[PDB]
Amino acid sequence: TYDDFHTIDWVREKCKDRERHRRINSKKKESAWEMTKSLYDAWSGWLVVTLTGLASGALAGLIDIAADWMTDLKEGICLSALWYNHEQCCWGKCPQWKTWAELIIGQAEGPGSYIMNYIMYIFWALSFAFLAVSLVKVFAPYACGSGIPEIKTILSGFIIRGYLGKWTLMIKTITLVLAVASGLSLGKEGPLVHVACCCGNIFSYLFPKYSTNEAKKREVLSAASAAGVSVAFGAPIGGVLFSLEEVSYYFPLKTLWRSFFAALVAAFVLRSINPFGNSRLVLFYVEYHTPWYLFELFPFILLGVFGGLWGAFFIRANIAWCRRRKSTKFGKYPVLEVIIVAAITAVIAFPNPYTRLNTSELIKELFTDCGPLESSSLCDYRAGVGVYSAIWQLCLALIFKIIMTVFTFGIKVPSGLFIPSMAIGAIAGRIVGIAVEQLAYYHHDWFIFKEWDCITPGLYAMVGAAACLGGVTRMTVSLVVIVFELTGGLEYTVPLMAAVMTSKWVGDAFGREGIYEAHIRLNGYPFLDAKEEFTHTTLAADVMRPRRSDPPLAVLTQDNMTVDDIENMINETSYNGFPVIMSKESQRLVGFALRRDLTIAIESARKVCFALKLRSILDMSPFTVTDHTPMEIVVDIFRKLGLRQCLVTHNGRLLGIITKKDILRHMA
Amino acid sequence: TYDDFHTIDWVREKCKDRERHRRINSKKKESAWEMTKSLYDAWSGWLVVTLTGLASGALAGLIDIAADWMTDLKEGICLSALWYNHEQCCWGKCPQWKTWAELIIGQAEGPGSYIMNYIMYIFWALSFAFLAVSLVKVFAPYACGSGIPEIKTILSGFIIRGYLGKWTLMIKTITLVLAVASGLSLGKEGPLVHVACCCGNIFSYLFPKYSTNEAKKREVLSAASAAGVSVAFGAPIGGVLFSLEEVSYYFPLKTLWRSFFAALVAAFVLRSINPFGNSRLVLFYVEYHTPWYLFELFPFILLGVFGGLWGAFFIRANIAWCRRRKSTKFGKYPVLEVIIVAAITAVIAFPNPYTRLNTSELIKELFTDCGPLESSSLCDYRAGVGVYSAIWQLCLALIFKIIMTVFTFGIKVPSGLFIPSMAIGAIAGRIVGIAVEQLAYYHHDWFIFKEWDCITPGLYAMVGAAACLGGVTRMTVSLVVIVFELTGGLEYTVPLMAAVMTSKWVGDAFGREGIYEAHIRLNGYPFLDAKEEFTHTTLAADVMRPRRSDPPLAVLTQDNMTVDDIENMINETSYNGFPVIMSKESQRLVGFALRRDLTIAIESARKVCFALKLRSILDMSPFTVTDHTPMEIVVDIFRKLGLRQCLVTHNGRLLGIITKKDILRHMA
Ligand SMILES: Nc1ncnc2c1ncn2[C@@H]1O[C@H](COP(=O)(O)OP(=O)(O)OP(=O)(O)O)[C@@H](O)[C@H]1O
Ligand SMILES: Nc1ncnc2c1ncn2[C@@H]1O[C@H](COP(=O)(O)OP(=O)(O)OP(=O)(O)O)[C@@H](O)[C@H]1O
Repeated sequence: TYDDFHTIDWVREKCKDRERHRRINSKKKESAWEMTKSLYDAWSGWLVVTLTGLASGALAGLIDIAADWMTDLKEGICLSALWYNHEQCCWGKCPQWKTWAELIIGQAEGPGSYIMNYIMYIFWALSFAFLAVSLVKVFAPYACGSGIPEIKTILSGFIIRGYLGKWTLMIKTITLVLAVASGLSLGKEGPLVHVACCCGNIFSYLFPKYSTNEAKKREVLSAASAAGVSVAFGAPIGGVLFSLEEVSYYFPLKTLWRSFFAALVAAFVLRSINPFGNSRLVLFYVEYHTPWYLFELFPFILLGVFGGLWGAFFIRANIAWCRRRKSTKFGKYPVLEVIIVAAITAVIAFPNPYTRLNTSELIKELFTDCGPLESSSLCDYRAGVGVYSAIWQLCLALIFKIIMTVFTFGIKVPSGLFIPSMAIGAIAGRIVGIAVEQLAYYHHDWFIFKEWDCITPGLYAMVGAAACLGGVTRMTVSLVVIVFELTGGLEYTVPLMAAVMTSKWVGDAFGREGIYEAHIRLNGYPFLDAKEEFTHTTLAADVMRPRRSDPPLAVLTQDNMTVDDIENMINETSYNGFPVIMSKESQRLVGFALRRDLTIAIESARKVCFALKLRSILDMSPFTVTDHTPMEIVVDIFRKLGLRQCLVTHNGRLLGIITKKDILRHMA
Repeated sequence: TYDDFHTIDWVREKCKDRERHRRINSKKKESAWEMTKSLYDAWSGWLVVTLTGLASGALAGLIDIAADWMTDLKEGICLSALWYNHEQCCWGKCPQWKTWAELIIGQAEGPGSYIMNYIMYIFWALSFAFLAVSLVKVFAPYACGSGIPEIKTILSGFIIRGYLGKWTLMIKTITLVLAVASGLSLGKEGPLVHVACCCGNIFSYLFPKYSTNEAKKREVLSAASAAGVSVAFGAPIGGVLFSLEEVSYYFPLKTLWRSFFAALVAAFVLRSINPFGNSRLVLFYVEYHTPWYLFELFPFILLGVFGGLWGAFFIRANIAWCRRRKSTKFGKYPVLEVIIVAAITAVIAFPNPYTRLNTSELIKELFTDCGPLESSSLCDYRAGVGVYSAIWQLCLALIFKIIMTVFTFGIKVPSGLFIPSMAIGAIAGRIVGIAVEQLAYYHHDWFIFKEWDCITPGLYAMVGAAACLGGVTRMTVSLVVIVFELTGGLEYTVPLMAAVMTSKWVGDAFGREGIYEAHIRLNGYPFLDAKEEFTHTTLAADVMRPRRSDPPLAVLTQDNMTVDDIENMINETSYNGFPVIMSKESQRLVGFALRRDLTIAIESARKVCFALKLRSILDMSPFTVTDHTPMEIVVDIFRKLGLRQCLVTHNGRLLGIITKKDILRHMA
């Protein structure tokens, strides 16, 4: 096994899995019942991903229901059935629903009612934020943040012991509902990836092939991330591609098939479980089957620019804020900071209706194209002063969400960035769509409008959402698939692709890192990035760190050592492994002895010749590299193979050692 | 560079690319114009993929137009404008169109007219098949087959010198139009991947960063395969995922973005260029926005079974036929075999209207749901004898396509398998859909129909197409994305996922290889597979082949050798590389000397000390592995890193060499 905060050596896990397969095949021939058991062991992967999908579907549904209920609880309660949210009672004047101004002051409208509603909205936002931050701080500090930056590192081979446990799962679910209902600039769509990975890790223990294997566990977590995205956006294929591109790290075509199955199971559960018949794939779905004209692809591209100019700004601003908190008085007061952020968000969001709306419903509104019956300020046409006032409201919502999400992403409560960035993009896209429609029917004499309503601002809102989401995240295929799986509009894919590449390029013009890589670099997690390349001209001899300043390379001789000597080496040295060599002078790589395996073997024996025997645990095949090998090659070895150590050699004479951590330290 | 039919060592190419980048950066600081040139060199990749997308769009459009024209030429000609196909003149009784019975016999209907149409259809099928096979045999033998099995090997690092040249491109385009119009059981959708790769390879030469680099060329070919799929199915994301899953081999997240851009460019070209306003994304598009009920997912799964039972049968039957041809008299007569196949297909396909229809229009018909105005035999409702007769016709078409595609895939003309397998699946799905609809409105009293027309056979045809396509190809995410990008129905995704997984599982029950892998094993191409694992328990010492029966390991000493000695080694030995060592006794790995580089350097010098100097070409960093390393590890090294040789060592004493070909020979 592995110690806390320690990396996973992928090759050793793969080898162990191979011996397990060999032993299972040996037991298989024993009896027909053993053949059935071997078949069950084979199905284990499908069963674990199936359970993960069912759990992710159930938990996403429960979180949606609870979050909607407690979000609407900020404006009032239902008298008929208290367990119904605003919409659930509207269709179930709206006499049933009663606001807090109605319950306390007794009069629905008037300055008194507005002030009472303002005060009660702020109070409930503070209460939900307080409960979320307090529960996270007390019972599970790992439940804060979206969590994707850390599952990226966990799928890279890193280990965070309690990160995907039961306590983190429970507290993240509860505190995510609370934070969503608190009115903070965040969403649960991102955090459902963490919740799905929690379910996957929890269910891995039910199976032996995945309980004791960290590589199989990583594969199950990749499938679980796919399921989490699938259930968050109703985007099975989009979730598969998100796990392909964002979170998971290796894909030997088996993780792809099992992510396919896990996303399928999650999507099927989400379809079967429709407690109130909400056909909307998620609360911010909007159907689309209208066509678009080539000229429209010009403004779409510009939306990408905004996204690239927002993402780029966000990664430059939020990452600068989170540093200050981490290195100032602010970082000493999690609860107080969440309280102040929630209070300010409530105070400055209650006035403007768009900011008052919970972000998912705001994105639903911005995506939905105007209908003749609708007369909301968003689709309020004579045009006249009303349209300009609506555009001004949308601009204010844009500015407010930008500023607040900058200050609100990293706070210590479950906080997503898919929905705030998506809403910023949708506000941008809707403003642009309204502007283009005004231009269209005011200047219809121009050839572009003369030859080809003519334009749907909902499509522009979709494209702006994709633009900002790709600018901040830097996701291309997963993001587009997620967007048209979310919205169902598989007729606007080319516009989405144009916006997403434009946003990614404009974002990369200011720095190639996304928000999930910048909250890995900022947190100093040990993540070896594939995008980054060892541009430095260096040799493996430099990076390897048995340096002249360092002590002698800790090693073990094959037969000279005694039990007491190796036990002393275990206790007095923190190293997790030792190169087992022929002799202190021969320095011939005989194998690699793991500190945990050595300790366990010695303890079991008490409760030395590597040729107390210790050949059972000896790693006869340690990966080696020439001392003159260029370092970039070693970086590629580590990245493609996912090794933990590579024992450099010099003309066959053991020269030292390199570890993933050594490369990561050097690359800083 | 590399010799014909020789593999690509990915690490050496990657390193060379690094030195090219370093030199470009050095030149960059020279002047601002050099900064502009460096920026152009960076854009080179986007420009090459853009050109590839434009070319693929243009060529796919031209091939569609020409193939439709020549296919309809089998039934007659248009008098108004001879350059119009049947449909182009129907909307442009249909007096304009005149069949060959009309032109020759002068009678539209009657036994004489029917016999004359029979004879002329057969004659034109023979003529087109003859021209296709003859042109391929004479001018470009590489234009035969779908070609995907070979681009799979080319993207793996193999080299086939003329395979993606200009002659292969031209002849494949022409002979693909001819084969499509010949009425053979095939399609052009698959071969457009080969055509797109041809365009990508052709355009790579316009850029130096991609002309002289085989790894960059492979990346451009991955993007080109994405573009080819995108333009073949109108499925840009589907093409990106097809290149992810089927053809291309490595994805350092840059090939993903450039495949994204190439698919975007191809899709945009296909959208812009609509010469006759055919909104159908391809001639066999069908819109879908209706819902499906959970019970319908039961028959869908069964369709997958059929697909898995067809794919499985096909890989068992066709691969058995192609072997016989390759090892019997049949393989000596390409032209005669194509003639006989075309004649039999025409003779047995003219009677049944569904087989008479070109497969793309047949799939369009099977996908299209019945409309009240339509009264075709496919949607001929009173029900009565007509429905049973239509089902019988569909069964006959199913049997005929199965049998013929088995005998018709491998013949020496451009032959795809996406469309024949898709049509078999669509016939199966339509038969099942009609059966289920009859069951639905005859037995409406059952609770499944009582609670929830009620069923669309077009959706069942979609699902059956996906079932058979995944059974034969064994593609999961790419196939589903292609299907709902092709049809636009991003509301039936879960049924497609379920049918595709069922088909893949049932197919794997009879053998895990698809059709593009069984035509690599059958052709004996040097393809190292990720799905396959070295289940054999063996050590690298066994696989390495400087065996006791083999001669001494050809090696070079660093300084002792003279120019004449190394030239003699070059001429008398066919090896492409030599381990350069310290001495014939020291056997210390100093580096690796490539035969081509050695020959070129010696020739240039005439027109030795590796410490005529030859340190410029010496590979100071040859990948090495311990002689006791398990062979599974070495296989993983080769597969993940894509090396060509791994110089095994024994306690630092050079022990031998292993090559990709050595591993492939052993795995046989
Ligand atoms: N057996 C060893 N002999 C000498 N130096 C070693 C040995 N093992 C590791 N080192 C050095 O110690 C540092 C890393 O030691 P260690 O193996 O404990 O890894 P780590 O970076 O703490 O990570 P992990 O927790 O994954 O093991 C690096 O400087 C490495 O060069
Ligand atoms: N320098 C060498 N000394 C001894 N045996 C060698 C040497 N190079 C290759 N071999 C052996 O010769 C066979 C392969 O030789 P070679 O290097 O020509 O490769 P190949 O399989 O023909 O492929 P490629 O065309 O890609 O080089 C294998 O048996 C390999 O063990």
